[PDB]
Amino acid sequence: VSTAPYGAWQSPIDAALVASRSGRPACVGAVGDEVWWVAPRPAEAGRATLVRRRADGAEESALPAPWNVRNRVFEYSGFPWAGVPRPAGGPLLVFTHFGDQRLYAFEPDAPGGAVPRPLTPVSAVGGGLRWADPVLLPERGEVWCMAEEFTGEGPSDVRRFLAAVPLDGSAAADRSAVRELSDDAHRFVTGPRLSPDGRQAVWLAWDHPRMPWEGTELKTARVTEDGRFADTRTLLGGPEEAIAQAEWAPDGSLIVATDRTGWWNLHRVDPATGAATQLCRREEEFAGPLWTPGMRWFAPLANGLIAVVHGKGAAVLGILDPESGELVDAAGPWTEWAATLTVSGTRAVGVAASPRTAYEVVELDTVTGRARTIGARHTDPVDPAYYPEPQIRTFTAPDGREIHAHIYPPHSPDFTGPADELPPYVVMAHGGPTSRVPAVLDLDVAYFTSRGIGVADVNYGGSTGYGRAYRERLRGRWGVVDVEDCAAVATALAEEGTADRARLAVRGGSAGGWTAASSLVSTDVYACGTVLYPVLDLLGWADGGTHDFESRYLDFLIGSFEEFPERYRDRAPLTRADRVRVPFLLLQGLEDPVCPPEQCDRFLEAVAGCGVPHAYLSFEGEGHGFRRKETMVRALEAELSLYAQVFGVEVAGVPLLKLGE
Repeated sequence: VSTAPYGAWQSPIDAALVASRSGRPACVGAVGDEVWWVAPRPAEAGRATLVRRRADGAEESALPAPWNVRNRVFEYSGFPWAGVPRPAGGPLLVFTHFGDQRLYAFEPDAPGGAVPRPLTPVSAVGGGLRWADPVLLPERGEVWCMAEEFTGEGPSDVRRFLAAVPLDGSAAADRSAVRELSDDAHRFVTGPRLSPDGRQAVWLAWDHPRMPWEGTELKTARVTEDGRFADTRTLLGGPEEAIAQAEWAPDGSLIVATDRTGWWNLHRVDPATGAATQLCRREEEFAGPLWTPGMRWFAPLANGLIAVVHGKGAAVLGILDPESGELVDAAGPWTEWAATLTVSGTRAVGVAASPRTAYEVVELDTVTGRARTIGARHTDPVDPAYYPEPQIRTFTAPDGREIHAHIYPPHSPDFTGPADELPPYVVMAHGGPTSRVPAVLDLDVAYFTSRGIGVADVNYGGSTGYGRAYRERLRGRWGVVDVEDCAAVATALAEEGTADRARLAVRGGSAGGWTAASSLVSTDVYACGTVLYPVLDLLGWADGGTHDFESRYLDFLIGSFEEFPERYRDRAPLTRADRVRVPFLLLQGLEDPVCPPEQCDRFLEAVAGCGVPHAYLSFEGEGHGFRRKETMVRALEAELSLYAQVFGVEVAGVPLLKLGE
């Protein structure tokens, strides 16, 4: 061990490694005795593939490049695939290919191998046709899902509805061959979920200016013999009751996750009257913000038990016995489970991670209570001694409010810093803002901590996982609550003597980019900041400047334009861009439909000539969030260079970022 300036420590974790290990298994699902999920392939043009895990442990990608398993529904991508086992010929699968947004069918065990065949037609009107949250119904020769069909050129010139697509491919070039199960009365809808007897279907629906975590309605309809929906009606829910998920149990009962008690809790619902009964009342979340159709936090098992990812703050998979109310959680090293789940037999399969291991596909068996890794088994790319030791902390703000955060002090088995110095700290604001960041192994974090730079990840007011009230703290306060909560954690660390007050950076992407930019504009706490694909121009964003799903998100975040037009100008970072007095780095994807690059262009124009050192790096072929390995490498090394230059520390191995006023 040797002494070296904080930020200058030699680390075995390079940006290429971080990019290579980025992402996680997602949208897990059982298919007969197999388990499938979507996995990232950053080195393969940033595509996502389908991984097939066989009963004997065989685990391989089922689709070669350039097939890309992702869609643009809600511009965040709804559950992109479905599969069913068959007596012969192997399983039948369907997936949405990102390149053309079409739904494809394929049979992995067909002689010759997987050969995707298109099932849906395309459109040149606006954003065309998109599909997601499918359910395969081989008996009807169809796949049922929800669809987006643009009717104009505007971001909100789109209709959504539940559809039935023929599996024989007869609709591949015939829009009329697609059956509309529901009408388009609701702007936003999720895929259908059919009762065991196949006579009743449910789905979630909502409209502007509400986000689903504000409120949603659970729609229902009788499924006729010939596959049509009859007597559609609202079963339960409303503009202030957030129903995040609805599922049919194998016994025919209906279960939903609703936050009527102030927390998302599971309730059994009378399929006719809509009356709900609590199954496990707790001050813990059993669901989360529904950003895309198809998310699953709970899953009913054939034996009557219910698998549930739940918790206040960190969420973990557990098994609930709805008759006794007893809940038993998985053990093992995993401390955080993602919002994806599936069941098979007596087993529940999810995706989880720990501070020492990346997300893996984990199985929990109700018979033994045993949890084990069954996919994407984590191997350490470097000695785990180079990973930071997270400190889950709750800070107390001036008025006594609690602010939840994850602190990652600098950490290395080879270095320690100068006794007369303190480490710089990077304060991170997660995206959303209606979401939460978990405390698990993240090489993006370790990238900095292993070099001697601390990290503070703040789950500021408005974050999820802590009840509707905590989530609602941000309503009408965006630009204030998120900014002040993050700064409170920052100055607290400095005051406590664990972080260098003069070397604090703020960073974040999307909503987090707004928070970072807002922090540099409205406070003078930070020495510099890194802003990724942010919201900077509110007037522009509100004036057809973003995708449909978030086109009225500002109503929640800062108030309606009708009631508070002044905030749209007053709180926009763009408005006071000239108040930024420290260096910053702006990163942007040129194909971003959530935060158009115009946001950055206008901001850069507003700061020109102010004499503030800065840099801008945009990337062709990248949308909202970077997916290509080469992009991430350049973005991460650029961020580190900014910090190296501002914090006054020599950091080679990383190209010197050209900062210009």
